[PDB]
Amino acid sequence: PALTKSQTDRLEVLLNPKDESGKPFRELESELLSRRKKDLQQIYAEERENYLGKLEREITRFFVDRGFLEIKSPILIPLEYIERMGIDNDTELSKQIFRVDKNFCLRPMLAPNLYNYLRKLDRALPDPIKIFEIGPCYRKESDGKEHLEEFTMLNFCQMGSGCTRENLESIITDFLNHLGIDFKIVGGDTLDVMHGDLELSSAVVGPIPLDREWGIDKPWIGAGFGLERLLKVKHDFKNIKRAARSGSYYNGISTNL
Amino acid sequence: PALTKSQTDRLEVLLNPKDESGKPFRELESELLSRRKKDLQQIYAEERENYLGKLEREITRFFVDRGFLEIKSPILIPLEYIERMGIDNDTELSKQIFRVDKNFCLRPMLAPNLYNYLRKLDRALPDPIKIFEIGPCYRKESDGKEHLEEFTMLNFCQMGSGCTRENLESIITDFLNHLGIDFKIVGGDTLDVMHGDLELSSAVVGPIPLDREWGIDKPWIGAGFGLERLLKVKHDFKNIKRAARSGSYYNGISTNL
Ligand SMILES: Nc1ncnc2c1ncn2[C@@H]1O[C@H](COP(=O)(O)OP(=O)(O)NP(=O)(O)O)[C@@H](O)[C@H]1O
Ligand SMILES: Nc1ncnc2c1ncn2[C@@H]1O[C@H](COP(=O)(O)OP(=O)(O)NP(=O)(O)O)[C@@H](O)[C@H]1O
Ligand SMILES: CC(C)(C)OC(=O)NCCCC[C@H](N)C(=O)O
Ligand SMILES: CC(C)(C)OC(=O)NCCCC[C@H](N)C(=O)O
Ligand SMILES: [Mg+2]
Ligand SMILES: [Mg+2]
Ligand SMILES: [Mg+2]
Ligand SMILES: [Mg+2]
Repeated sequence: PALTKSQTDRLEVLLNPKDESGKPFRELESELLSRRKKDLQQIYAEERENYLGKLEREITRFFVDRGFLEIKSPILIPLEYIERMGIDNDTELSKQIFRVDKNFCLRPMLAPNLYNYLRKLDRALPDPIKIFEIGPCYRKESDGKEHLEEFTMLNFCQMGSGCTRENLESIITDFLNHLGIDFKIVGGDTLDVMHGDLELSSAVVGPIPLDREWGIDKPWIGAGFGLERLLKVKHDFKNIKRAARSGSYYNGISTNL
Repeated sequence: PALTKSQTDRLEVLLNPKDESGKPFRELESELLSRRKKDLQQIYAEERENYLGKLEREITRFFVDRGFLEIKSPILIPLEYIERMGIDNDTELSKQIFRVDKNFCLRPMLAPNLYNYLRKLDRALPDPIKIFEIGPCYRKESDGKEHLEEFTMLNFCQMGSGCTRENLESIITDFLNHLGIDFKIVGGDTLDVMHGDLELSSAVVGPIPLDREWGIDKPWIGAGFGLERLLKVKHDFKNIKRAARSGSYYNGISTNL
């Protein structure tokens, strides 16, 4: 008669935001099953593009058109970069690092590599230097509703001329308005782009003391966004896992049919 | 008078395939330096796209237009997948795995995830099932002229109808001809796509015994290509490192100016 918690969980997996009690579990499940196969079949026939990939390409076109240089840096970076990022056994991050071998780890952020690119490009390109990168990042997490251990990050930044908070907020605003994501900006000067109680991004207006360790000596602005969180808001997924790289979902549809 | 080996190495770093002795090192280096800044400045003004990223997008459009489903699976996979891929302490791969924690490792290939997608999608999509994925892979290597420890792989495959060697070679041929890469196909049936003595890809025509461990029971074809190797051939880089994710090069130009 009444659906068990476990049965409800299974139904929620097959449930899509677009869908609209009483009937038995087997009926409800068969209904949802035929629907997802249908959605999957539609993707396969018409678009065939992966949400995460499609988003990355959409973000790339956005910044490339706005004068930012597309960067693809190593995902596997030296542990030494962590220490130099000011990540000591005093911050939360220190306990979220996935170590590899004895000298490396999985980048928990894009900052270090972008820092290097800013210093190096400054010697070859005209002010201001504008770069961005979209790629995998890794952190050990306790949560699983707004956090993934393997997520995708977007970090763009400008160094030199025009690096003001107003300009930064202008970029943030044009970006999210372009993607159709509702947000509110709240807040070296630091800002947080929020959607409800979900943190979409953290932005900072430099210069900041840490800049010196990386050979940076000019003002700059920048923000980092989690692609899965943007996907979560846009497609209204209730759980961040439906947007993550995985073998359990495809464009938010359960592959366990 | 004569350039030292070390000076030659430095010049080669700044050297591009398009360029055309006697003069002193400082002169030669200053000449090359102004040239690279120029190239970099041109990229920044006109295109702004990263080679590796641009290639991925070009590969994606290719297969998407040809009916293949774009997949983005986890880069950090379970070690159990390695064992199930038939990778024992009998093969070379067993010694090339980058372990993470006690139960995970960095995917040294895309096979396991794609295997799962084939089994699952088979229950929802019409035959044949066509999928592909482009993403980072990791292997410990002794070489550094044709091997990277962090490289990018493309693996496409079709399961069900039309899975013949002829069709496989046809896909391979249209693909490389599209990218403008010279090659020769040589060779469960297995093929190697070569460029000189450089292995561009390994393709296999199933079914193969390993299929059973993953719940696969239909014929299939597929090939895996290294994106950095394709870039190496296309842009004529002498060293694979100029195409790799890095902080030392950008679209093959040295960032150490
Ligand atoms: N574990 C994660 N899973 C998914 N996205 C993440 C994760 N960690 C960070 N992000 C995204 O990356 C953005 C910038 O990173 P960062 O500012 O370090 O996040 P945080 O401050 O760790 N956020 P949070 O853990 O939710 O309090 C965050 O605002 C998120 O959009
Ligand atoms: N270490 C690497 N660096 C760059 N590309 C690689 C690397 N390993 C494999 N690839 C690419 O991935 C393709 C398919 O993988 P695989 O067939 O396992 O390579 P392999 O057989 O290990 N090739 P090789 O190591 O040169 O003899 C190879 O043909 C290369 O194009
Ligand atoms: C200075 C630092 C590391 C905080 O930020 C950068 O160097 N670059 C981009 C910053 C993006 C905001 C925030 N640092 C993030 O992790 O997303
Ligand atoms: C069966 C197996 C694992 C060898 O291949 C696949 O399951 N899928 C794609 C194969 C691509 C060729 C080769 N396996 C490679 O690693 O590129
Ligand atoms: Mg956190
Ligand atoms: Mg934050
Ligand atoms: Mg090998
Ligand atoms: Mg091979």
